[PDB]
Amino acid sequence: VLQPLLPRELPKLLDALNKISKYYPGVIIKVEESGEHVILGNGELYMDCLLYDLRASYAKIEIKISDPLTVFSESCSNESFASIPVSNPGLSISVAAEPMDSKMIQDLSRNTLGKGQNCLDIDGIMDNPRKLSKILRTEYGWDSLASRNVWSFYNGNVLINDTLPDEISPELLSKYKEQIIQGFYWAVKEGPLAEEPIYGVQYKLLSISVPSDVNIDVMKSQIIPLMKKACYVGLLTAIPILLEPIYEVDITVHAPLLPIVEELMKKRRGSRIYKTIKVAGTPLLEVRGQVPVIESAGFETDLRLSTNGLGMCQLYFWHKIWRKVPGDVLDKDAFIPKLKPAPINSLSRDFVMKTRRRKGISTGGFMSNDGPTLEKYISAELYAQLRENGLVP
Amino acid sequence: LNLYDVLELPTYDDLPQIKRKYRTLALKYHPDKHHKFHLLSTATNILTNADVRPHYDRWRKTNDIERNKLIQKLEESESSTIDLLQIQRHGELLRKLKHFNLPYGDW
Amino acid sequence: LGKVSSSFKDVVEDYCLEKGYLISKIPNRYTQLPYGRDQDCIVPLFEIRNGKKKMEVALKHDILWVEDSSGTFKPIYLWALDL
Amino acid sequence: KKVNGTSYKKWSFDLPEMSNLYRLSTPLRDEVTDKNYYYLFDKKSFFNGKALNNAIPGGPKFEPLYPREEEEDYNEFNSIDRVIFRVPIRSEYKVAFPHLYNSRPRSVRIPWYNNPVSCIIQNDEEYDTPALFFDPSLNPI
Amino acid sequence: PKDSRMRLIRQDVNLGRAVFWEIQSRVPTSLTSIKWENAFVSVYSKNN
RNA sequence: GGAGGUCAACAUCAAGAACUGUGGGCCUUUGCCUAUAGAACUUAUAACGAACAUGGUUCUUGCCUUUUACCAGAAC
Ligand SMILES: [Mg+2]
Repeated sequence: VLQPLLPRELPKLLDALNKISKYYPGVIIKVEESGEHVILGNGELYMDCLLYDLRASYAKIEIKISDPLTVFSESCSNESFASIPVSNPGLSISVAAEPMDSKMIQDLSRNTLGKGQNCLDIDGIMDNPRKLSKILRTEYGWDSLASRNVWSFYNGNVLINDTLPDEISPELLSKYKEQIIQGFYWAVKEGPLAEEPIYGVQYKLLSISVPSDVNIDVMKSQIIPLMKKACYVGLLTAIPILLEPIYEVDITVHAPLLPIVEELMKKRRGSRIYKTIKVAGTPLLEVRGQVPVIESAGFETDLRLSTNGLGMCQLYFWHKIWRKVPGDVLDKDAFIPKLKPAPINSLSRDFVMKTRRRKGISTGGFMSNDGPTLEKYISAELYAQLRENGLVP
Repeated sequence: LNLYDVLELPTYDDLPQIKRKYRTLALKYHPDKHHKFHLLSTATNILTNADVRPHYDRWRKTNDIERNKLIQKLEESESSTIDLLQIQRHGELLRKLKHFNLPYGDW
Repeated sequence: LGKVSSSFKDVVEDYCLEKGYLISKIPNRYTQLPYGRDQDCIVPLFEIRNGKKKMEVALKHDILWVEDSSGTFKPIYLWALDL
Repeated sequence: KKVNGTSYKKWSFDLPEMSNLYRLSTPLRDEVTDKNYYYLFDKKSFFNGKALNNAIPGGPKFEPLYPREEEEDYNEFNSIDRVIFRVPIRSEYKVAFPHLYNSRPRSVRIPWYNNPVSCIIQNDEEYDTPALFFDPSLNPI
Repeated sequence: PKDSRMRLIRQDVNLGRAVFWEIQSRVPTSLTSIKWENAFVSVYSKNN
């Protein structure tokens, strides 16, 4: 997070960030409501290369810089007891959502052409739904009916239709399908909790209600936002959760120093090591492991020192793994340590209650405490019924 | 190089004065005693006729032009040196209704 | 006012729904903002279309800002928007 | 052959001599065979130590070079409510990646980063071990 | 230190200067002189 | 004529990553463009020295009666 030190010099800093975005392609620069500028880069050394370029060559001003932080994502664990319908009441929608099978996602993150027996990446939508359905039913033990039912997908997730009026009126919906996918992309690009991307969440469309007389341009606009709220509402009852990136760490050490390495891992809290590979011919070991993105702030130098210069590390994302943060995303009673690292029992309530404060979605005098609440969309009256049965925590 | 510069002399001289100038220079830089004189002869040719001398001198001035530029720069420099509340408030009211849920008026 | 749960943007969205105009985030582009202070805020902006017309709005505090023709944003009344 | 002349500049030697001199001088020889051993001990890490007023646990202590820290600016930017306290951001990090972890560096230099992890292997034990031999340290291939 | 210092939040600050404003007013400037400079206001808040 | 010298004098050694000469074209010698020949020594984790001292002025400190003598940082 950047801020220019002397505020009157902001118009210079902007003009440098337009350069950097060009020169370093991988960088992604965002500007927020707070006006906080978010730099997004591959890792430690890369941020260093920027910030040196940004202080030295391009914008000669000096700038204040935050602690290294990470990017989260938002997902659903569980199902949607509720299957509620939300209408912006000529249109009443009910959208279920469930987790995706780990294998499926694992084959999405890697775009794949389905060569031989490999599971095809869903990107072939233009292909025969019979071929694609053959792929799904073949590989996954995937549903037979749903295989045909599928409409469309996006990077993190897929959309599916299960409902009677599809059997009653497939055409009238086929009109507005292209409308629903817009609501879908809109839905995924943001999120219910942190307004951060939804990932690994399978959306099954349970119902849609359409008004009498239909409409011309009312059906055009009115569908998108209502569909969006249908996707948020679909998620929040599924057991939602806050995703944190995990770096695949690759380490190279002399043999006898292996124990030291292990210690560091046990300290980080994110991470553990999958493999220890003898390197033929040399006195080396490749230790492959994993660590969360948010936990990796200082890792490399910790290692490189601790072994007295023997050894090495690299942190990288390819797999774009993610993992649940051990807390429960919506809870009022989480312990906020206030200047200490929070106890693992609740880290998710922390991360979300922070990102929310950063992204100005939630307003408090100082520490706002507004949860992402299902209640706001349903209307109380449904909400009151829901709370009675313990559906809402 | 100016005709005055060529002769190494200082800058409304009369036809008589023009003759006298040449005479003075001739005594000083007499070619038979000591290329430059080519300039002297030409300028004298027009200077010896008061009309040509006057017209030629008619056409430091440029440098005056420099003064004009300086003046223009000075003029530019010195002279140059020498609802919102209502809107946000209305928006605040509008949100309050949405919160209270009271139906919006047709704004 | 801090007490009030609802957030503006919501209001804007609601207004847009009646109009039938659609508001989209637009990720990269941003506009420098002039607010009372002798300083300019920077805010992301979104574009709303009635059919195939795109105009861009940035909201800071509790206001909607729409750019003047030559350039630079001007605050406007919410009722005052017709595209 | 062995030297220029009586003027005595520009020496030139042979291998075996340099082997003997190299042998004799062991108590005063540098002994450290890789760059990577000095990680935060090179010069540039010490300069960066001074300018930023930090210390490497074995390094020297200097004066501030920028005596005034006292000025503090208050804005929502770094506010606690918006920060996640994970990992301490302890001092050694500041010298390694000086532009990142250290807000507002000045007179800072670029530290050199990494070297290729010397696997160098030698035997000073037996003189009759061959020159090329597969050392028990290595993995079995 | 910063953490355990008084935090700066609108409710807080505005209460402080409000109180100081009224008491500032009560005493006439002729008898004594009460300046905001010399004064210290500490606010105990749900936030503080 | 070859090897040298704890011999000397005179050149040159911190810069558009950088030298010099020459051929041709334009402006009017400079300068720009084009063609060609030769570039010792010193430089990239930057420099003649794989080493390492002192002084002056100006600020900031530190000892603290005052001056020399000083404390430890910076710029020139
Ligand atoms: Mg005296």
